[PDB]
Amino acid sequence: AVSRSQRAGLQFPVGRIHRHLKSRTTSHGRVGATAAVYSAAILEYLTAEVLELAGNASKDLKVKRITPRHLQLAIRGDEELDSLIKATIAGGGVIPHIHKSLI
Amino acid sequence: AVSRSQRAGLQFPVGRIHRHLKSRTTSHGRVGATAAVYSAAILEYLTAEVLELAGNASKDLKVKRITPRHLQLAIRGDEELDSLIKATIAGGGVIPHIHKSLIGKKG
Amino acid sequence: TRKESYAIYVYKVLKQVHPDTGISSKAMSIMNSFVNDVFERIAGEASRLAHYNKRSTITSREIQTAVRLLLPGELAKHAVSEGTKAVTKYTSA
Amino acid sequence: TRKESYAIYVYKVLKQVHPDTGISSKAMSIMNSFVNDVFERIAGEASRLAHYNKRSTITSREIQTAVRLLLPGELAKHAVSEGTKAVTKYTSA
Amino acid sequence: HRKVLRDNIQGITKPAIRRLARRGGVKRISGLIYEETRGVLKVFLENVIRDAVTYTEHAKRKTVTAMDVVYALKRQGRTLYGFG
Amino acid sequence: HRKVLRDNIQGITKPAIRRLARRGGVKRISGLIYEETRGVLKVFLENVIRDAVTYTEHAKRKTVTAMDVVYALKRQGRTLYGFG
Amino acid sequence: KPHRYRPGTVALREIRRYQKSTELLIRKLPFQRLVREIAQDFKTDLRFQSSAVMALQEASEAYLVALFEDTNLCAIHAKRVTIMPKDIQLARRIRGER
Amino acid sequence: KPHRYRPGTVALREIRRYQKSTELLIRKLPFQRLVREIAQDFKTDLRFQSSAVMALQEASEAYLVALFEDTNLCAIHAKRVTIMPKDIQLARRIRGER
DNA sequence: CGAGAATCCCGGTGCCGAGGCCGCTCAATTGGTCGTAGACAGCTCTAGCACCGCTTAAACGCACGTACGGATTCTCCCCCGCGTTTTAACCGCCAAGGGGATTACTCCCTAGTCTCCAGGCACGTGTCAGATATATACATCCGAT
DNA sequence: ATCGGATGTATATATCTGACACGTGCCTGGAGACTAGGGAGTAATCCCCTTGGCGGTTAAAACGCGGGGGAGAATCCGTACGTGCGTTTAAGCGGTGCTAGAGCTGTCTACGACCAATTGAGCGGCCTCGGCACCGGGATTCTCGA
Repeated sequence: AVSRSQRAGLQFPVGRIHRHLKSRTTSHGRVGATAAVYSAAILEYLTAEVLELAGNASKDLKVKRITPRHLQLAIRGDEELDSLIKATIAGGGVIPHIHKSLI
Repeated sequence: AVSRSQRAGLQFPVGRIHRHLKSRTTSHGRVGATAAVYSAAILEYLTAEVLELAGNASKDLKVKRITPRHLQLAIRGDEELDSLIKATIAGGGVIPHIHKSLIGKKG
Repeated sequence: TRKESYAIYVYKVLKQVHPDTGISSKAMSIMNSFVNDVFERIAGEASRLAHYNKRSTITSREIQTAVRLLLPGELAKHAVSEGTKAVTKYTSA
Repeated sequence: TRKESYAIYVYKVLKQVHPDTGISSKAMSIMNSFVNDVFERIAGEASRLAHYNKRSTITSREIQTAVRLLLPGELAKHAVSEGTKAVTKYTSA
Repeated sequence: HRKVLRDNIQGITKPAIRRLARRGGVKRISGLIYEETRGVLKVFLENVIRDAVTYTEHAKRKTVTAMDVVYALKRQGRTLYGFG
Repeated sequence: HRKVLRDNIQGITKPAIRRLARRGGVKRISGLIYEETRGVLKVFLENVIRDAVTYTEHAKRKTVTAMDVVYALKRQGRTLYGFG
Repeated sequence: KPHRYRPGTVALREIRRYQKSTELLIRKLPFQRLVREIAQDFKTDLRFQSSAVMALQEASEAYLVALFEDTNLCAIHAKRVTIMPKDIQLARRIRGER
Repeated sequence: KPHRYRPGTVALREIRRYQKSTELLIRKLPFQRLVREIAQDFKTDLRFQSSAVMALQEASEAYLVALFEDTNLCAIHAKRVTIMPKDIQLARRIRGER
């Protein structure tokens, strides 16, 4: 018995996502096996993309663990991720910026 | 063989809406019979609400038929309907309005 | 090659409200699109509401909560009044 | 009562991409919510697109088109490359 | 078992509004800003609480929940992360 | 069979931009407004046309359709009535 | 001297005319050529439907009119009567586009 | 004479402090009381979860901060340094709220 | 503080699009059966609500001063209005062929049902990452020269 | 330009704790093995409509020029808001108590789906004449300068 998540060389579950996908179709939907694997790789790439940026900011602050403050810095620091993610992070604060006229 | 849409005293279909609803639910999803009847009543009321205001706007222009321009005048003129319908009417124009400061000669 | 539309129902409602008024083809198409838009919004809201509470069916309670969530104020109260009157009429019939 | 979460997989990815840094509970919850949001968007777009073409099957083409429609630019390009590599790796086994 | 509240919008004090404005990044504030902000906040809270109360009414419950608040915020297109 | 187009953005002329502004309800127009408007229109058209092309490419077709255009506009939250 | 109007009254007359009228404002053939020029980048050798082109023109004009109205609001707020590129940029920035 | 700062520097110092900080700014008990009073109109004799109240507080604070940023942008555009109710109204109007 | 120009009504002519009629066909109705979704009833026990007292951080009211918002002139140059000369959009007509829309045939991919056992979830425990003071070191701020 | 006290702010020091991180034990859900059938791919064909081109016409665009009104820059007044101090208020934290109400498990019971006729409702095609578009001629109302 070889797990489907290991045949494709991924970390995210494939069978669990296949179950979730089949429960969100329209009253008769058939879900292909290949569809779940394609969607699993998308989630893994995006998760690995954010944690790369957040981890970089944590090292710059000479700290080890990642807090919600670091997640806000990475997302707002990125231009694409900022466009993709418009939700509000709890406890994330704001990016420091002062306009030229006020000084 | 009485109609199901006639038992509820409506004009919109009930069997057709029930079929449409059943092909929109999630997997292994059921649809109650009274859900179609309740949903058809809302659709008829909203259609009757819009059409009444459109006819009133048309009648002040001494015309007999309703054009897309009359739909824009009725929808944008009303308050609650405007907050509900945000789409673009093809050929509906705009509502005439000029700002107070733009009108020159200070009069 | 059969298409489906709401043209006859829109015409019946129009003849009910304004007995001596016409309609243009473009206006009829716009009305069809608007009706489809509302129907789709209501269906999506009802399906999401049913999924939230781990249910598996769509009922008048789901539809009423959806229309209360969508329609604002006066429209919402009048619409739920017509809905419940239609439902009790259908049930008594 | 058992509750399902993505915490284990998120921690696996974090350990792969940064072998020393850790995570906090609030950050893990935020990542869980973000993953759920993305998955919901992808599923909704794929289902709508499949209904749009008078079909009833969700295969890889709809998901690829959905991620192309949603993700912008080089994010979409890299995601498509990763997805097709994963698909070929699966089929060639 | 129950109680009544008569006027609670004055609990949003002037220093609190000043601190919010400082975090937003403004340098000098007028006088009517406090009243305008109180009105705007009241409107926003009324909308969100109405949606949340509808959600908790539909479920035949008696206590409002953070999950219902999150659903209401998502419905208004103001998605919030970090609460489920 | 095919051809090429070198610079077609100049077809949006100054009288056309002025008429759009008049319908919008402005009284006096500056000089750089035309170039700025051309840039904005180009960006908006690029986004909408890219979405429509993705939609028509998914269906293995070769002709773009009004249904695809309407679908792209709805996906961008700019729903249009009067075309199906 | 020949009859000459003052700056502004003819502008107001055009405002009234184009606010009560309801037809298209941009030339159809140049718009079609621009649409084809833009679309040839994504995929080569495409064909179009007249209804699709008309829908694109409709949406473009509606968006431009809305943006111009917001720009006029900004210009009125800044105690001026002329719209400016900075007004356009401020409106687009507040609306959350770029 | 006692040392006195010029008007303005303390404002900038507070800006830096509250921009680098990441905690809440309004008093939790008055916010709770206001939320309960507002919610009492729609239904009588409700109960609340502390997580729900906190989530409402965070959402309200984020909305207020964003609105104040937009208002400051409007005030800067109007060639001023002080924010005004007209700036607030213009920002809310352009964002399409009322 | 009148005459020229733009607009608004008013009447006549024609024309093609909305409304009604007819044929038809396919999906809404009606019984009858059957499986399971959930509507209640009962029970557990979690936490939301309500007091009580001490600490002290933070609103609150008052004084004073200064700097920023309007108000007022003043200059110049930039966009508006109008007349001439190009130009290419528009309409009508024709022509050819690519590609969209159906139809029939076949095949293969996925859902369903058993077996089976091993990744994830709950729970418990440890130790070290990070709050917290804090005593300097110093980087600006503003009055004075 | 100094220059120089005053004072917020950043650093490198113990210290103490509670919060991540890992080890364990299940157990519910993911992974093979057949089987059936229904949806989708593929090939063939019809014909709609999209593209390309030609010619006349005229409305619209481009160009140029005169000038008047609006944008922007300086200059002043004064008043409203920021900065400090001394009081006064209630938020906050730490306990204790208690019951209303959120979850969790079982039981039928009443719902809704499937299936086989079957027939009327609604869609497609066809007319037709009247609502509406267009054109021409007065009537009226602004508007600018004597």
